[PDB]
Amino acid sequence: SMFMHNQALDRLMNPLVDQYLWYLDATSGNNLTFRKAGAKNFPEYFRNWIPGPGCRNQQWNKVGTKNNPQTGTWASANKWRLQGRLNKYAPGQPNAPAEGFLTNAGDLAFANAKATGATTAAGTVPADILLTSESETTTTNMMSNNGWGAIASNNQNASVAPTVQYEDSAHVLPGMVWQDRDIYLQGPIWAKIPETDGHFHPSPL
Amino acid sequence: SMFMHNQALDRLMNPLVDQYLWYLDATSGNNLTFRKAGAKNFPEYFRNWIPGPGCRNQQWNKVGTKNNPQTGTWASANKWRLQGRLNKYAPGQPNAPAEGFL
Amino acid sequence: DGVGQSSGNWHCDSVWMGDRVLTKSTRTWSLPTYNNHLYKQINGSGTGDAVYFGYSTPWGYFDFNRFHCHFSPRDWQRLVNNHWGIRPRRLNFKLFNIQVKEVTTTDGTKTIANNLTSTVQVFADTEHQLPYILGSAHEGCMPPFPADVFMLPQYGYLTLNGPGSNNNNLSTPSSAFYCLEYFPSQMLRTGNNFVFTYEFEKVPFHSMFMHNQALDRLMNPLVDQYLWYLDATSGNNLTFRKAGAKNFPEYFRNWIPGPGCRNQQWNKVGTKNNPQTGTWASANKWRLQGRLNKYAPGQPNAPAEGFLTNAGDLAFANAKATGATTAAGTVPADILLTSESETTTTNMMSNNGWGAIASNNQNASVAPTVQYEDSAHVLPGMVWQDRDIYLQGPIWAKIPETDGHFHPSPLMGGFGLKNPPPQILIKNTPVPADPPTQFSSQKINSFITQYSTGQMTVEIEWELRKENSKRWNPEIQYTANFNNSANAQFSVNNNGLYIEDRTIGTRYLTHTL
Amino acid sequence: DGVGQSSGNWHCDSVWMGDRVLTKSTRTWSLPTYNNHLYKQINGSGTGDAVYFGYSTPWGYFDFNRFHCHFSPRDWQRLVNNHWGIRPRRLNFKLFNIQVKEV
Amino acid sequence: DGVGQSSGNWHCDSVWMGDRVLTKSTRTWSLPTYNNHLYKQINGSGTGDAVYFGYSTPWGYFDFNRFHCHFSPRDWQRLVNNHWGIRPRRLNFKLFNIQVKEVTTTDGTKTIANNLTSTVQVFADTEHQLPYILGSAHEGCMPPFPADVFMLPQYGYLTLNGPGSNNNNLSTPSSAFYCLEYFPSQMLRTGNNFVFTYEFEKVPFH
Repeated sequence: SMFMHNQALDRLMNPLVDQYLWYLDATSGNNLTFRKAGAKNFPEYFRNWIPGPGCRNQQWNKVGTKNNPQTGTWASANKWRLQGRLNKYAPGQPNAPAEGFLTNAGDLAFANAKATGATTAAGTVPADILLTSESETTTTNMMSNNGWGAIASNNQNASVAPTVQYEDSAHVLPGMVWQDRDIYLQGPIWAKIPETDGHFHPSPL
Repeated sequence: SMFMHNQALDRLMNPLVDQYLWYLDATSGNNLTFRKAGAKNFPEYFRNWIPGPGCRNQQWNKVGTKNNPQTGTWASANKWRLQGRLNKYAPGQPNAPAEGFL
Repeated sequence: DGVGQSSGNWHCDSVWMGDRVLTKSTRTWSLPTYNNHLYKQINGSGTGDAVYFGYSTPWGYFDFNRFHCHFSPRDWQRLVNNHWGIRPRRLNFKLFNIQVKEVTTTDGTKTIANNLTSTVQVFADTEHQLPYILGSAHEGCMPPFPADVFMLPQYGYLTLNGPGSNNNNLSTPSSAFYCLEYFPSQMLRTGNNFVFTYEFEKVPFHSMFMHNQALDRLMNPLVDQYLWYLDATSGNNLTFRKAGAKNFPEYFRNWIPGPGCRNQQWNKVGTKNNPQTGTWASANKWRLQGRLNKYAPGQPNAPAEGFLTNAGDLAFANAKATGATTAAGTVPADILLTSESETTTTNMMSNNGWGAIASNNQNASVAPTVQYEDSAHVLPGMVWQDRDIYLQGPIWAKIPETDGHFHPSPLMGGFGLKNPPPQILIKNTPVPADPPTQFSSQKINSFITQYSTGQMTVEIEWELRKENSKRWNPEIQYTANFNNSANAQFSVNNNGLYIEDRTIGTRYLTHTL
Repeated sequence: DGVGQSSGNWHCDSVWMGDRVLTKSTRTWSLPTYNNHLYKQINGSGTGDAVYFGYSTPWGYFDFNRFHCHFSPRDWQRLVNNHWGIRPRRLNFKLFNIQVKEV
Repeated sequence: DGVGQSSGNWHCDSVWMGDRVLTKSTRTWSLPTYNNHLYKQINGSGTGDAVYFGYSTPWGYFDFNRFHCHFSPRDWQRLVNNHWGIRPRRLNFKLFNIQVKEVTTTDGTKTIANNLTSTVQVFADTEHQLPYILGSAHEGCMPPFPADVFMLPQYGYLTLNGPGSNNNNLSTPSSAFYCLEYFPSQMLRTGNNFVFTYEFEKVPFH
């Protein structure tokens, strides 16, 4: 798909008419109060689809003065392990970072012919390094700068308050949509799907 | 599908005959003790299939006197966020609540 | 035809022709009369995790499901060393040489006679309208060894229960009651015989190969990648490193290891383990309708070397083990363990979590941290192996009809089927005793005690995948043990008891990843 | 034919096709010998509202008359909720697998 | 066919025609149930010249091998005085008039009845895939004299043994176990009968 989306998921609707669906807004007063979804309050609407999977990833500001001075990023990277040995998890699902931030091997990066050797350094992202950005996908895919959402922490009664906890990672659920990572001019065209008894959405990361 | 199921997952089996599969029930006594799955103990059986996905959701009793007096339920809702802004997660996967709750 | 002439012949053999293999097997079975020709509901007591409501039935059923019914240990060796895959195609079922016998007890002695005019009645359920109890790995299958004679198991099912006051065993308005005489069965005297055929729908081959490479190890070691990453933040400036020069963890990869979850690991040495009088408290569990169930077996996640799990992988036993339990300082000699360690190249191991993840946002004054993920689930671009099929394991299972299912393969291993082989159900037709002369409208209480016996056969056409591999050096293959033993392996002992010495998986030959 | 081969098979089911429904049922029956193979007259005593004269017979008779012989409680539910009327048309009767035993 | 009619007739004779002679013989045999329908391994004890490892089988076998099964002492005299050589050519084998009987013991007495629906199952091994115990000059052949009734011998074989510590009777990884039900035999009630034919390859005259 060469196209960037024209709408966000949460923004798919007709703004001019309210939904016919009802929810419980307010418990106060020893009685239940049902509110009707509509009148330009978007977070409350019912929706058929939910944003794609992902996980958090440590974010490194492009300005060098604001970053924390680590002599290596291996300790802080997202990792997966196989046969008792740990491997950097790169690149993840196409989860865009915050504006003005980047990640450790979260997205592809290239270099000029001017860069020879194993390293380059500059006060900001070097002029030889060619960054890529998935920010075109933020309309569907999850961003990397925070978790996927909240969830109910505990059961309630009259004497205990309801609480919620935050989900840092997500996985595939029914009725969920996402974009695959983009192909660049300098990127690889294909890959071989390893022959295995199962694979899910077999597109190269 | 217009039908309601006739059986639970965990309840799919023949109750009259025990399985031929063995598991480790008891470690005590400095030796390993393997038990044979069967004799009407259902939780122990091996099964081919497992129940569907979901997540917890805050439950509100239909009786109004037992509920906690919140002037809004937005703070306690299940939410997913997109482009830095949070959205109620509704409706979730078809996960039934407790009887007498919503 | 008639009483004098036989209705069939004995076929047990195997025929290897090209890419097809055709197995035939026959056994001799014995069918009693269950429940005195009655249907009975069965139910538990009180509240708890095990509570049930169901019906026991005066019927019995043939189960050939398990593998080694269809294969001898030589045919299995011959199969798993030479081939990369197998799937079923057709099957053919027959009953013949039915004979029904009646029992009479005078004083304390039994005298068995032979009733020529009695019948048995049998049917197969093609449309799967009854509850399907196969694929649940029960007992009562064809024995491994052709000279054993076995007794058919009783048929029964159980259904929805409901929340009574102190009792969850109370039936629910939707609890179903199936009468098996409301099926159009077939009644068979001694002369006539029963047959039907079946055809499997297309399924993928089961992979008989172990992988030749790990995921993280797929690459050319001699040339570095062209991709760049941020190695070092120090010095108030960003430093990009180029992936390569024999540092593997840093490489970019297209694929990631499969899903799973941690599972408590129990050392095979008994002295090192913690003395728990039961493992139920420590097991991985999933819960349904408010009651908890052990989660077994999980996804094929191998444990550490020298460790095992609680119902994480399949386990079997000899014919020497009778009763519900065995114990030894180490894993008992009767217990037959299975191991998924062949899958560690893709699937996740059970001894630790799936990986780490970013804990927090950073700034100059706060250090970056990470947290560990104990469980994982399905993500795009992720690969795994399914659990292996053994010689003693189940062949198939029925995919429950539902609005959705993901990668529908049985967690015990097998071939998931939308339309599995039909259940086969059989009963002794009730013959009443002498009625009274004065009419009475009540049911007939007393019958003539009798049982039946005969022979069966199962002929399955298997499809299998040729092996073309150009690897120079030789491969691991299944071979008999090299010690001189008191009893030859997979053979009878002095007392005449057949013994499987160990389980055999199908994965020996390798394949590139 | 012969002693060795069966004379019939078990049919119990129901078939709903259009505006016809076709029910099949089978049972197993047991017949004694009544009256020691004799006919006997039977009669009451005295005068009253119940007084009778008749004959008891060394015979026995199949009676399928009642409804639920022919319908299961699900087939009945399925019948009475969906339809405004029913009438019979044809019937077919069979006996098979006779076997006689002496005491 | 059926229980009422016989499946064969009695043929015992000899026919001398030119340079061919054709012998027919029939006997009446009795087959028990060996090993309670079980396979059992059998083995010796200790070290010595006689040590063995094998299997006893719940089967039985017809052996006609020996000569005088096929020749009467007059036919033999008539043969050896008039001729310079003999070799076999073809053979024809048949079983018929099978009848199976069941035994019941009440107190200490036996009562033998006749089970019409029971079967026996028989096969011939054409490809010689089982261990071949004939030609070893055992007992259990057809008797010399046609009016004798004999009992069929039990089938069994023995296989490689191996050097355990004090025991050479210990099985070896290559010791073979043959299950005879893994052969496609033929099941016979009382009415039906069994037959096959065979043809010798050319051998020199004796």
